[PDB]
Amino acid sequence: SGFRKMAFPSGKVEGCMVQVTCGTTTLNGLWLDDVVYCPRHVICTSEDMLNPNYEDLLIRKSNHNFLVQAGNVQLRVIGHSMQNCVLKLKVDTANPKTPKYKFVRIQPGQTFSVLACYNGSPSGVYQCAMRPNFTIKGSFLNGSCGSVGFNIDYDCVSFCYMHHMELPTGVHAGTDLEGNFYGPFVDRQTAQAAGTDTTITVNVLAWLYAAVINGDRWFLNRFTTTLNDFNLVAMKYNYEPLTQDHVDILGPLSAQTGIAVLDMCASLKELLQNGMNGRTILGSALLEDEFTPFDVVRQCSG
Amino acid sequence: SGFRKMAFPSGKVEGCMVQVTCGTTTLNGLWLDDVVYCPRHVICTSEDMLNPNYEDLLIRKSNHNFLVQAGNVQLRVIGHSMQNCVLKLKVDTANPKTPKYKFVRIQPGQTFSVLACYNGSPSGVYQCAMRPNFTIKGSFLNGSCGSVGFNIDYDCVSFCYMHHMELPTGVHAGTDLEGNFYGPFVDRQTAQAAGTDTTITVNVLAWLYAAVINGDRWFLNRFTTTLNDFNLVAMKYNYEPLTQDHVDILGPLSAQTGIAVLDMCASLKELLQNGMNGRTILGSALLEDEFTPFDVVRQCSG
Ligand SMILES: O=C(Cc1cncc2ccccc12)N(Cc1cc(F)cc(Cl)c1)c1ccc(-c2c[nH]cn2)cc1
Ligand SMILES: O=C(Cc1cncc2ccccc12)N(Cc1cc(F)cc(Cl)c1)c1ccc(-c2c[nH]cn2)cc1
Repeated sequence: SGFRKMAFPSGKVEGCMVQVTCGTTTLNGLWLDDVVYCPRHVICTSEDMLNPNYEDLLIRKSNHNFLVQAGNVQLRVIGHSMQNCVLKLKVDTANPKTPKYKFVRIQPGQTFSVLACYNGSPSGVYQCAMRPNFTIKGSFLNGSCGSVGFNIDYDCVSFCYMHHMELPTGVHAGTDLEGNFYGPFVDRQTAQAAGTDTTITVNVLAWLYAAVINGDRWFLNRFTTTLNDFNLVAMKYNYEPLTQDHVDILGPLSAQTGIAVLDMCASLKELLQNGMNGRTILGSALLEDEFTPFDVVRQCSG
Repeated sequence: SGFRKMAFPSGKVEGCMVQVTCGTTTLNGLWLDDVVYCPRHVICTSEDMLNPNYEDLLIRKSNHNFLVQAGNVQLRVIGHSMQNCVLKLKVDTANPKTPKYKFVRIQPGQTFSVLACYNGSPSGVYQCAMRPNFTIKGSFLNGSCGSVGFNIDYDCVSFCYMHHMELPTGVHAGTDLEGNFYGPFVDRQTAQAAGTDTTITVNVLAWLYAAVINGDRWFLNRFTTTLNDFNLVAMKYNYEPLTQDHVDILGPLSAQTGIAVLDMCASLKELLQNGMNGRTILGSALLEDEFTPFDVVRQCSG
């Protein structure tokens, strides 16, 4: 037992991280098969990033302008194209360490592991969630761009995130592996508004279920509620509206604990309305929304 | 910027995790060079674990009683010895993937990454601290035994932890890689008292420094204090006594932020005496003690 924020093992992804330089700028790339993926603002100078013309900048660029390094082994670029906001550099050598992989575009609420990298060398690994406003609250310094987020199913790495930038508010934004930004964001250094950041209600219910599973029971109460009454309270407290699908997905944990989803909701309503009164739940004095129901099952089942 | 609980990349360790079976019991082993290390209670049945005679159980054991698996590749055991509470099984094959490694015995307060494994297959990775009472608050189900904790310096894996058991209180205990339990603990399933669990004061100061580094300033006050006055408050609140060495080690962060250690202590005294009044620090409503000053520098410097 016990319950921690846990990242996927990062080995399969470590062996695809490469260093990518263009002129003076260096950032991280992901080498899969004979293609390196990386953020397209690698072709910018610091002057360029306020209002870059990516077509015009890329036209001044030849294959031999892209330096791609893999430890000390270094790749010859033979093709280069821009797909939305990513560079796809065709290289002569297929990655011997390519896992079985897939590109996927996750949904707000869903979680993934980030392998934070600098100069193509892995530095650390942590789990984070795609917030409802399509930002992520991560840990990224300059040069981390091109780091990726990913889940692992058995043997298959599903790449969902590539890091592009830090908004002036100090949160983070990036694309899927086809170059489409999550959220309304653009890759120029400007003032960009994220939306209101609501709380991912279903995750919070999953986290309460993990709490009961690991001994923390003090918040189980004697009330029930309806889904609509709970949704009223939820929107009062800027929570995501809870739908029938969310109740379905919480089904398994409801069954293993013997606690009906709607009674967990009554518990959570009482916590939103009264606080926690200085108590703690799984060693936190806040309500945690970064565990999906699948994350709780995978941790509580092995 | 941003600040997260971040684990080392786990690849170098993944390639040493193996499966180890003896009779009916299976757990995880660490294969380095031509030696597999694993917990010695692998030689027990469920009956045996209340009062095991490890010498007498091991004498009924031959090399061919230990099944060591590496994915599907399987190792022939040629030697076996018991060192304190670990089995060292000499195998014919050296691990092609052996990193440069070292065995180290960390100190309370220090942190490491755990690669939680089942049946020799890695499941997840997370960062945790050796508590002052030599337990760790981890995430371990039955079968995780033999999982290891480790730090990485450049290219060198320093193994410090191997997981043996869960105390009935739901916290976790284990050994260094020579088989010496951290803490007063024994590998029999009995009621074992851990000490009082104090808070690792120096880590809390490091975490406040990371907080200021990332924009959270609301807790900087206008008071100062002495080291002895602060130690009085600290022991009132069951904190680790803060020593000159701790002030030294906090030096670098004091310099980068321009905030004198003793003024950070005055801040922390005021937080211990008044709470946080519903505010948050780096997205937590508790005082976090699981970042060492080195962890803060490594995250805030890349
Ligand atoms: O944020 C970033 C990157 C970034 C990401 N993560 C954490 C960071 C931490 C500190 C500093 C930068 C970080 N930017 C700025 C930026 C770029 C955009 F595309 C859109 C926006 Cl809103 C803002 C960046 C991007 C490119 C460059 C650049 C290109 N070649 C030379 N330099 C330089 C800066
Ligand atoms: O705790 C554990 C292991 C354990 C570790 N982590 C998380 C766990 C989560 C759930 C269950 C067990 C977990 N034990 C019991 C135990 C062993 C000791 F050595 C000392 C103590 Cl105080 C307690 C264990 C050890 C060995 C065995 C066993 C051997 N062969 C057949 N079975 C069976 C059980």
